[PDB]
Amino acid sequence: TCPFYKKIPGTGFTVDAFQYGVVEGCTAYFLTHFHSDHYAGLSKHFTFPVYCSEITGNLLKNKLHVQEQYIHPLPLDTECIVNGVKVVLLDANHCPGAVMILFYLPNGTVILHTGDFRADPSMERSLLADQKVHMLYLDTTYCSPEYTFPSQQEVIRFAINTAFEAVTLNPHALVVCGTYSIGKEKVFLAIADVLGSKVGMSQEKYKTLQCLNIPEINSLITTDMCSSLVHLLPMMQINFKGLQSHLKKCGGKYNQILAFRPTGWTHSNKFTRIADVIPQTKGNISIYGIPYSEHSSYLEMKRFVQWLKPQKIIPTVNVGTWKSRSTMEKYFREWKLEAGY
Ligand code: NI
Repeated sequence: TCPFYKKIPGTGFTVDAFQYGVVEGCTAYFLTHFHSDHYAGLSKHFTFPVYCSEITGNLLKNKLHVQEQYIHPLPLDTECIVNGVKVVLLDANHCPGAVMILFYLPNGTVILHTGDFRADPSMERSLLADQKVHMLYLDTTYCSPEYTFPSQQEVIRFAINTAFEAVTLNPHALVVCGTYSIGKEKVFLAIADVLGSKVGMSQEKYKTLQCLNIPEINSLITTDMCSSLVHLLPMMQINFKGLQSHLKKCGGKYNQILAFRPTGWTHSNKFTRIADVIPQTKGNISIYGIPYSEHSSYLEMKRFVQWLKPQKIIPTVNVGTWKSRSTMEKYFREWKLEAGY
């Protein structure tokens, strides 16, 4: 049964609630983004209206075979009426196609559902600037002050400089990047761009990327692995055994692998600066874990909330333990006392 924090009061709507069967009272199912913990349950046999971004709706039709007549894509930054309720979709700064949803309830209440997001000061000048928000359904993934990480731009600078040095030292080095979902495409695209190469990958992953409306993509990716020196592999294969096996398959074209695992946070964040990050090495294989996050840090989250000044916060992540829930509530009260709302 569907948990309360997936239900929008005063409407017929749910958010990211496809694994519960037919939800009683639901007339429209919203999907914030195409990540499996959120789409779990969708398939070609789904026959209720699904509301989403254009990019999410391309992935629904092509990857999950949802029939077209049930996909209702909405443009971003545009007031739309759904089953008699005004809604707006906003960019969530998460993975491609990911949105936050503003609901303007018939009684005057305004609710923001962040989906998954990485808060940014640019959001303070979207359509959120223009009215009061009463209730915030908040992505609390990293809601504790230990969670610090660098900007995406610093992490990509590290990656490009590391790859360009290695390959200029050794033109027979292969670069490998791990993936298991959409998101984080800048990692492998920025490295292929500095090297003058396309990114090579499986037909299944090429198919996924072709649904993303990324400009000039035909110029940047390929299924011809032999023509590429940046390869994408499943995240599970980014270990010394998996990479040794891959290097065998390349037929003596290469004699070294430099590999990247874009993690979110890891405890090596609490001690070490990005500049100081080092790989794990075995023979001619090196693996870098790089802290490329598509979720808010603690400080980014706190800034957004202190700017928005909601009357009520409903966390959507870390809600399964009493210790987590008590920790989050304590920070919410701090933020409200410091800012004065
Ligand atoms: Ni996500």
